[PDB]
Amino acid sequence: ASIFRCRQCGQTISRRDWLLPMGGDHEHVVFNPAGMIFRVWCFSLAQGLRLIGAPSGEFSWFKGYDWTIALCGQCGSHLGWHYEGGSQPQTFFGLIKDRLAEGPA
Ligand SMILES: Nc1ccc(C(=O)N[C@H]2CCC(=O)NC2=O)c(Cl)c1
Ligand SMILES: [Zn+2]
Repeated sequence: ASIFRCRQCGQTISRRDWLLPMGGDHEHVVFNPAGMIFRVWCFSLAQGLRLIGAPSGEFSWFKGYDWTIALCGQCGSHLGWHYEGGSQPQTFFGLIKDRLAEGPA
């Protein structure tokens, strides 16, 4: 149970080793303005994504950070967001836990 893949297509996305405790915990339960609730896991690093659009600070769950939508680069499924423009760390990923599949190397 080391590697996280895209649940839809199996694209390699991230590792458990790259979990990042932002503000005390790697898991944050959040809701967007459309009322959708997400369990978001924070990662220092990710791969196999495609970041779409320019960064936006509107409705950012993480103070000091602007967000870009992160799609699965393979199948185009929305996996979360990339965060940038902040400090300690400058950038990180917030990925939707239930859209990932955990398994071995
Ligand atoms: N009409 C919509 C529908 C959904 C959204 C959304 O998911 N927004 C996220 C972006 C990442 C974040 O940190 N906070 C959010 O709220 C937005 Cl901004 C407008
Ligand atoms: Zn995928």
